[PDB]
Amino acid sequence: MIQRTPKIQVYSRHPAENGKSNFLNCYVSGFHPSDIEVDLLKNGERIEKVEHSDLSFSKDWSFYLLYYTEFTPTEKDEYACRVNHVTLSQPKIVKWDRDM
Amino acid sequence: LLGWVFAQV
Amino acid sequence: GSHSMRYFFTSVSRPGRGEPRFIAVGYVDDTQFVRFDSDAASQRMEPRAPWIEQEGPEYWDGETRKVKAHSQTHRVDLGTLRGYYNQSEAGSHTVQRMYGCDVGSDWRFLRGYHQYAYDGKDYIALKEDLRSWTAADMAAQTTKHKWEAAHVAEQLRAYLEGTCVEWLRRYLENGKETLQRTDAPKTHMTHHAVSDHEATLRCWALSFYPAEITLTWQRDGEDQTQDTELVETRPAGDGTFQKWAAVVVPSGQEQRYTCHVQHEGLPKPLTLRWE
Repeated sequence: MIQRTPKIQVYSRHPAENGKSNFLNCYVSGFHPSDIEVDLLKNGERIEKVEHSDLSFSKDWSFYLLYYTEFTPTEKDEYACRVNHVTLSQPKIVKWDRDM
Repeated sequence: LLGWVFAQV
Repeated sequence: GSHSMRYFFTSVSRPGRGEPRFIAVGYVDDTQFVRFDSDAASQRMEPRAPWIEQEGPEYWDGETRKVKAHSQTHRVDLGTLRGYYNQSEAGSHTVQRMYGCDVGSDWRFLRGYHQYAYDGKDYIALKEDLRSWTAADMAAQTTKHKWEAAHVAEQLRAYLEGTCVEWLRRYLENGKETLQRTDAPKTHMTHHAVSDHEATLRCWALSFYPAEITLTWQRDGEDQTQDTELVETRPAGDGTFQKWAAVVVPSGQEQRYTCHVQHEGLPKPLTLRWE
């Protein structure tokens, strides 16, 4: 079989602004096969209220999906994406960087 | 509108 | 501009743990408007853009019936591909189908396609004439020779060069505020001290449609790709897309660099420079 590991991008819908509600997004792409395991973390605990786009794929048959949740960012709080996939030895944790 | 040509490998 | 409609189908076998997970999504340009999930309770074909809701129940009835056809077809092709390749019931594989059509600025036919992959590898594809077939290998040959003898490309060509084009247009008129808007990238630059001697410039495109953008870095007018870092074009989830390029620069040399932005909602390219 061919195996491809996700590329990961953690980012908010809008330029983040402490005390304003936003959306935290986790864009996984370039992966194969389709089965994949994605979580949004706040200060390390899993966020439950978390939806996703429908599985679709690119010009080279690799998959891509968006997980997002509403969130109101702050100075203090900390956000990441857990992504596990057959091609990973242990699950990848990319921390959110508002890119400021 | 989805296509309608069902033909198989 | 140009436009396209494109249906993507994904079927995944759970050998003896139910029947294959089948997922279908339709897209006009870079807006998804329909989906179907085998494990969904609805077992309907389902709207994911407002404009499509306004179509009546026979459009919904028939789309459900057809997409359940693609499912059973995928559901058989897995069992057949196991044979051809002599694989073992003890293993989950994947089949993917992709087909659509593009229309020009005039919305005349431009080009159609009908791709097909096994386990993330190209299997068979309608060539561009839509009157022949490209095989990935010898299994495909056999399939192509079943599809030659049953006149499949002619049947496909009738869909893509006709009905794909007539419905894409229809959709384009009905979603005119969504599909026929050119939302121009809203740009800015940012600056981080990486080390003593050096700093990162990041050049942002945000809130643009469609996804297609080119974000280009220059140094004294000459395109610099070395010592950059491009992210892939991602969605914000409100049907607007995003993107940034960055460079590591020597400290003080930052006046010299310029990021350059081309998108179809920009009447002329944008330049940004630091300071």
